[PDB]
Amino acid sequence: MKIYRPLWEDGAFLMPQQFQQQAAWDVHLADSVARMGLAHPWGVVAAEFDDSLLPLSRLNATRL
Amino acid sequence: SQSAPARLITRYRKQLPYINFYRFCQLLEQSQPDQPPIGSGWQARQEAVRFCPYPGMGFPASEIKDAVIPEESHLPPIVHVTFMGLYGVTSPLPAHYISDIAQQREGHEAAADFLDIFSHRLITQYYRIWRKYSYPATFEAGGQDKTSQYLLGLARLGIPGCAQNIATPVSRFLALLPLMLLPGRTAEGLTSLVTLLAPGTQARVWHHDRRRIPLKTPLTMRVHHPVSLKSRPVMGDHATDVNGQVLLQLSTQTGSEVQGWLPGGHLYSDLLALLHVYLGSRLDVRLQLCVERSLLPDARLSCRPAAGSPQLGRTAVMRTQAKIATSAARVMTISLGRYQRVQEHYQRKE
Repeated sequence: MKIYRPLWEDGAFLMPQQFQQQAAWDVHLADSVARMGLAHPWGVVAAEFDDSLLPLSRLNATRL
Repeated sequence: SQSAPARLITRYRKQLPYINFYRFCQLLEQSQPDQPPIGSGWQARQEAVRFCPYPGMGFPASEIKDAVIPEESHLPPIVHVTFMGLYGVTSPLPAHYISDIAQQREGHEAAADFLDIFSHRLITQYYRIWRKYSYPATFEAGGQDKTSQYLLGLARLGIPGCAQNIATPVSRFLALLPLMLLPGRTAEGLTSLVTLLAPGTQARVWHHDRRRIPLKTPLTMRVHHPVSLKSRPVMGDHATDVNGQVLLQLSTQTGSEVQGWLPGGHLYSDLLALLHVYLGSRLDVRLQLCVERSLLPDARLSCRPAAGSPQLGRTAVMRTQAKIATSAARVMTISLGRYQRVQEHYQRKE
């Protein structure tokens, strides 16, 4: 994609299109830190379910 | 015009026994001012004017009282009051002319139409001196930057031709002209410029202030072996120049004018009144304001978020009553640059 940086010049007003751009940039900074130790894309830290609704067939989670 | 008696004498036939002639001719040009029968166009084209039936009365100023206007003869003035109005008349008619009117008799009733051709074209301009051509006091002229008594009475400030680059024409002559006649002055005129434009607002000036940067392009604190200097230039890396950047505060108490000083309202009034009229390239002016808390919303789209540089007026969900604060900044009234370039030629060897 195209990910942009804002510039906080004085006399440059306010747009909510700005804050979305900056906040979706340190997320990209988190990968370049992390991609010095990775082969292949990521997975599951934890996942827990509630199996009581299995005879009434339904499936729902507790912690994810 | 047909509308000239159809407005005046058909409707307002209630003060004509005691009307002034000075008042009467004024209301004619105020009856149809949109493209009027201009009184200055008398010099070739009195045909097709349909002016008022003053002439032939022989009356002095403010003594026209009779009121008869025809409609069939396609020109309303055909008036001759007999035995009255001999204004400047000394001797009777010549010999050959009486032999053509025959004989100063009832035929003279159809002779004063030609005979008073001279007095018609003179009592136009007789009036025009008293009301437009040498009197008007810049009050009976009453123009909108056309009437010549303005332009004669405003070139003593030095604004012919300099209406360029201004969104308004020269309108603030009414109070600034006494102040704009003293040379090189002053600071106290900026108080008048604010109290004129929006009452309820006061002004204070601080003459010097701590200005900052201009960053000097050689750092110059290299300590030099071949050649250096001392006497004045001693500093660190950024300089400070006080000398010319005055601070101005405003103080309002009516909330309808609070939303006038934020950019869009009355800020375009000061920003053009300074830069080309009263100061020009003398100085630079800093603006500031102090109100109670604000009336300011937030992050909505394209253009009106910013209350200058700061933001507030959105968070107090706690307490009922007032706290005083400074408001914001506004920009300087400056105009500068460098253009780009280097040069190629020189002056003269004398």
